[PDB]
Amino acid sequence: EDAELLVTVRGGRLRGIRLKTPGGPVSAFLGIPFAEPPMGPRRFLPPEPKQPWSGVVDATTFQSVCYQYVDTLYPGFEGTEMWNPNRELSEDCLYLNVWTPYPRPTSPTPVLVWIYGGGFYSGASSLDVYDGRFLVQAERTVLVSMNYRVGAFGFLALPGSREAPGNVGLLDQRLALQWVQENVAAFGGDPTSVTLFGESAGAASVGMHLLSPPSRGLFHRAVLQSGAPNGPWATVGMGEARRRATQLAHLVGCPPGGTGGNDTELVACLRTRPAQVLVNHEWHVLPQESVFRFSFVPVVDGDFLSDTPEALINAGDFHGLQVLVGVVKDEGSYFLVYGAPGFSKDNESLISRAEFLAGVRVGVPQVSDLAAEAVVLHYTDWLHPEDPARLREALSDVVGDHNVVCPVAQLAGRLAAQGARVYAYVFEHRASTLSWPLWMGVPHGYEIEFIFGIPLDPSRNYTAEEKIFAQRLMRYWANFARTGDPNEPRDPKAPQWPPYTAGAQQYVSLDLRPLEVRRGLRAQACAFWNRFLPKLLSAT
Amino acid sequence: EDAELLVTVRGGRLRGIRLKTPGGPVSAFLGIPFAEPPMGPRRFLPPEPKQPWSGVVDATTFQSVCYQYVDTLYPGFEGTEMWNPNRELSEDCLYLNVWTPYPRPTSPTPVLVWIYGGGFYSGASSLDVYDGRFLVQAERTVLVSMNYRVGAFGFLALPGSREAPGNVGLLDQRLALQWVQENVAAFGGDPTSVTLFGESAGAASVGMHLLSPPSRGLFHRAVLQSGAPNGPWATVGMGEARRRATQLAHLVGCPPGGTGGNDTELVACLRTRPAQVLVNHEWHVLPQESVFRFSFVPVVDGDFLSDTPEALINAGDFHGLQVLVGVVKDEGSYFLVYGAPGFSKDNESLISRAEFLAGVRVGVPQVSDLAAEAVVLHYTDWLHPEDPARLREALSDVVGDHNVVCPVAQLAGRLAAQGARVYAYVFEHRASTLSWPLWMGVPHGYEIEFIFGIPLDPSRNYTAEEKIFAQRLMRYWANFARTGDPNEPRDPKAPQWPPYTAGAQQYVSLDLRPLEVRRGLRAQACAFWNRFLPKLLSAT
Ligand SMILES: *[C@](C)(O)CCC[N+](C)(C)C
Ligand SMILES: *[C@](C)(O)CCC[N+](C)(C)C
Repeated sequence: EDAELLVTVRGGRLRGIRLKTPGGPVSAFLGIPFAEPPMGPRRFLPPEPKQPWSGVVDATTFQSVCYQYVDTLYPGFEGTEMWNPNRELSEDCLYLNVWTPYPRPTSPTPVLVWIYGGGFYSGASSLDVYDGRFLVQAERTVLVSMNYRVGAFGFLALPGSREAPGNVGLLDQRLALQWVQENVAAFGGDPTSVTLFGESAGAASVGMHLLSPPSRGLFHRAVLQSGAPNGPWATVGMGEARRRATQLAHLVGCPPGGTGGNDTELVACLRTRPAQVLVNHEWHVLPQESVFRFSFVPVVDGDFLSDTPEALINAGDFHGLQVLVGVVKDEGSYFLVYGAPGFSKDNESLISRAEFLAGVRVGVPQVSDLAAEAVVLHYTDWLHPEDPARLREALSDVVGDHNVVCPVAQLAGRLAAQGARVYAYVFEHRASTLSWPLWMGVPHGYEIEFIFGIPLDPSRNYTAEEKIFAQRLMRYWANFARTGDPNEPRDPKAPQWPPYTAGAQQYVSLDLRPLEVRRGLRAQACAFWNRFLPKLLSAT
Repeated sequence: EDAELLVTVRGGRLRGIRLKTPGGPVSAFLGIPFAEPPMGPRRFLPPEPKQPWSGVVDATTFQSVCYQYVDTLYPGFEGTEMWNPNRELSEDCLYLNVWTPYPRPTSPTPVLVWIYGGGFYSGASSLDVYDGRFLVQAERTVLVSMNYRVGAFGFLALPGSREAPGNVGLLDQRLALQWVQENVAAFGGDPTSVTLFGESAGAASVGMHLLSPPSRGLFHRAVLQSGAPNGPWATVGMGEARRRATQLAHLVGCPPGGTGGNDTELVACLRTRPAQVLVNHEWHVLPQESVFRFSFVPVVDGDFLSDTPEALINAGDFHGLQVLVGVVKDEGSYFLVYGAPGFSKDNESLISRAEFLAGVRVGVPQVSDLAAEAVVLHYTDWLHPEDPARLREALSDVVGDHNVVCPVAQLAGRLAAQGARVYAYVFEHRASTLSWPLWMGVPHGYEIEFIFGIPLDPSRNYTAEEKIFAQRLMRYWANFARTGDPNEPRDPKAPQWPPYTAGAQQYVSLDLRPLEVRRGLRAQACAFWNRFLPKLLSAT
C-alpha cells in the first residue's frame, strides 16, 4: 500500500512515490541525497558523505541538475532538447534515485545502476529517456541512478594539487556506489549482485571503475554502451589538464592582474566566480576545432587511475567478470553537425571531396598530415572517390570508428582474452519516432530509449513491433544482471547470443528481426586505428 | 607455291619455310639477321645494321639464343623449362622472324611485333609458346618477333661511358623495328599499321618504346601484357647500375690487381672474359634477397629515357594512340617459390604467420620497417590473421600488386586521361594442361599460349572449349591490330568491350565464359601502392 512508499536508510527516513505503467505500479524514490552539497569551499573537492537528517526527506521528485552547458545548436528541436537539463541547475546536485517493484521484493534482487553519458560535460539522471519505471516493472529488478558533477565542477584538474585534484565527478559516482552497498537492501536489492551500465561518457565511467581498485569491489558486472575508457576523448594528460584549467581561470579573470598564480591562489579565485560564469567559457579552452572532444574529462594523474586506461586494460586480470559491450550502427553521424564542414541536420549533407578532407582534420584532431593521409586512404572508395553520399558515410565512419567502435572493440578483445566473459552487440534499429534526419541512420545514444522500455509509454507513438522489441532488450539486460548471461536460462527456442572472444569476435545484431550472429566489429578498420596508426605517429 | 618461300629484302635474298596448321599453311622466315653480331669489341655496344650479303640466306630455322642464365630450380619440370633456351647460346644472336599468311597478302596487312619477356635476363623468340603460325593463319596478319640481348650483354651500364652506355638491348629491339619499317612490305605487311605486343619485361619494353621519341615513330599501337615500364623492377638508377656493373667485374677478376679501374679499362677486361663466365655471376650482384628483382635492366640515363618512366608517363601526350593492357588473375604466385620462405611448388605452401611477415620483406625489398608494417596491415585479414591459406594468397597479392597490377593500373589510367584510347582485361582461365600447382591459380605468363593459339596444335591435349577460347582471343588481338578496337567492327552478337577510363575504370574478364565488364583494377590495393606508400617513404 502506501506503507511501501516509506523507507528508512542509514541517513534517515524517506517518502517515495508510486509510478504508473501499463503493466502495474512501481515504487520510486527520487532525489535521495548521498553527499554533502559540493558548494563554496567544497567546489572542485571530492564529495563528502551526506550527514544524517532529521524527519522525512521527500523523495517524490527529481532534484537539481548539476551545472552544465545547455545545447543551443537547434533551439526547440527534440533531438537535442531531450538531452538538455529538465530541472533547475545548481551545484547542490548530488542526489540519486531508486526504482523498486511493487510489491517490494521479499528476496534480495539484483541491482542495475545507471550512469548517464554526455561527454563528461552534461547529463542528468532526471531525463525522460532514463525513466526506470518500465525496466523495473517488466523485469522486477532494482534500478539506481545518480547525478555526478560534470564539466569544470567535476573534472577541472590542477594535477598534484589538493584544492583541485581532478576526477571528483568519478568520485561522486563511487560514493553513490558505496551508498548502494549500504542501503539498497532496504529497497529489496541485493548488494552482492550490482550491475553497472552506462552510455557514452557513462560507459567510459563504467570502464574506469573496472580499472580502479577502490571501485572494483562495489559492483560485479559491467555494461558499456557506445563508450570505453580508452577512447581518445575520455581522458587527458596532466599537462593538458593543467593548461585547460589555467586558461579557464584566465578567461574569468583569475588571477587578478598583479597576483601570482600558484595552484591555491588559482582555485581560490575560481571558487569566487558564479557557476554560470565558468560554464560560459567551457568550450573556449579546447586546443583545436574538433568534434567529439570535451574540455574537462577524467585525468590520468596516478590516483583514481594508476596508469592510462590502455595500460591498465592490457595488464589487467579480469577473471570472474562478465561484461556486455556494444555500439550503434552509426556512431559518428550525430557529431558531424557540430563542426564538420558542409554538414547540416536540415539537408542531406552531400559533402564535397574538399569538405571531406577538411572534415577528417576536424574528426581526427591534432595528428600529422601524414596520419590524416592514412585516414583518407583507408576511408576513401577509390572507385567513387568523390561521390558525396559515400563521402558523407565515410566521415561518419571515421569519427565513429576512431571514437567509439575501435576503442570498444579493443577493450572487448583484451577483456575476453584476459579472463572476462564478454558479450557484444550492434544496435541496428532506427526508432520510428526519431527526429534526426534519415541520413544519420541509427545515431549515437538512440538505443537508450529501447533499453529503458520507453516505447511502453502510452503517451508515445511507437509501433507495436517496437514495444515487443523493447521487452526483448529489457529481458537481455536483466538476464545479464541476474546471471551474467543475456540468454534466457531455460529457453532454447530463441537464437542464442554467443560470447565475444578475441579469436572468433562474435557479436549479434539487435533489431526487429531475431538475433543474428556476426564476426568482427569492423576488424579491418579497427586494425588501422589500434595497430598501424600508433606506429605511424611514433615514427612521426 | 615454293615461289612464296623466296623473298628479297634490302640486305639480300632469303629462303623461308612452309609451316603446317590444321587450318592451312603459313610461310615463315626464321633467323633473318638484322644486326652485325655484337661480338668481341662490340660487346656492350649499340647494335649496327646488318651489312648486305651475297647469295640466299637460309631462313628455315630459328637462330641462336642470346647468352643468358638457364633456370635450374626444378630440373625436368615443364613449367620452368618451357622458358629456357631451346637453341644453343651465342652472342651472335641478333636475328628476327617473320610469319606471313599463305597465299601471301596482295594488300598491305597489319603487322604484329612480339617482344618476349624474361625479366630482361632471359628469353628467346624461338620458344615453342611463341610460335606464330596459328595466329597468322587464323587472322591473316603479319607477325614479327626478334631476339634482343639480355642480362649483362644487353643492360650492363656504366652510365656516361661510351664503352658500356646501357640499354643496348632496347636498341636491339629498336633496330628490329626499323628493319620492319624498311622490309615488312616485301612480306605483304603494312609498315603504317605496326602493333607492338609483349609480356612481362616485353610489356615493359613496349612501354619504354612509347616513352622514347626515336622509337615512337616506328609503331602505332601497343599491347602491354602483365608488365609496365614504371614497375619497381623494370628500371634502375644510374648509381645502382654502376655498382652492379662494378661488382660483376670484381667477381670475374676485373680489373686485374693491381691496376686502375676507370670505365674504359673496366669494360676492356670485361670484353676479354668468356660469355658464360659473366652469366655465372649475374645473380650475385643483387643487393638483397628478393623475388621479382633482376640484375641488369634498363637504366634511366637521360638518353633512351630522358627521365624516369613515371615522369614521362605523367607529362606525356598520348592522343592518337590505342593501347591494350591487362594482367592475369594471380600475378605473384609464380615468383613466391623463388625465395619466399615456406613456399614449394610440390606442396600446398600453407605458410605460417612468421613466414608471411618474413616473405613481405622479400616480396617488397628495400623499404623501411614501417613501410612493411603498412603492407602487412593492408594485406592481413584481421578476422583470420593466422590462416595459412589466406596468408598464402595474401603474399601472392603483395608481390602481384606491387610488381604488376598496380604499375599497370597506374599506366592505364594516365594514358586514358591524357589522350590514349585504352582497353583493359584480366585473364582468368587456368589452362587444363598447366603443370604448376593448383594453388598458383593463373600464374604470370600463362595467357601467352592462348594468345598465340597454341591449343590449336593437334599434338597437345587442350580441351575443345580452350581451342574456341584461343580463337576468340586471337581475334581480339588481331582486331586491335587492324582497327585499334578489340571489339568486332560489325558484330553485335557478343558483349562489347568498353574502353578503360580514369573514372569508370572498366575492364573485361577473359575466360571460357562470355565477356563480363567489371570496374577497378584492384583500386583499393593500388591506392596503397600508388598513392599512400610513396608519401610514407618520403617521411622516413
Ligand atoms: C558521450 C560522449 O557521452 C556522448 C553523449 C551524448 N548524448 C547526447 C548521447 C548524451
Ligand atoms: C617478366 C618479368 O619478364 C617475367 C617473365 C617470366 N616468364 C617466365 C613468364 C617469361
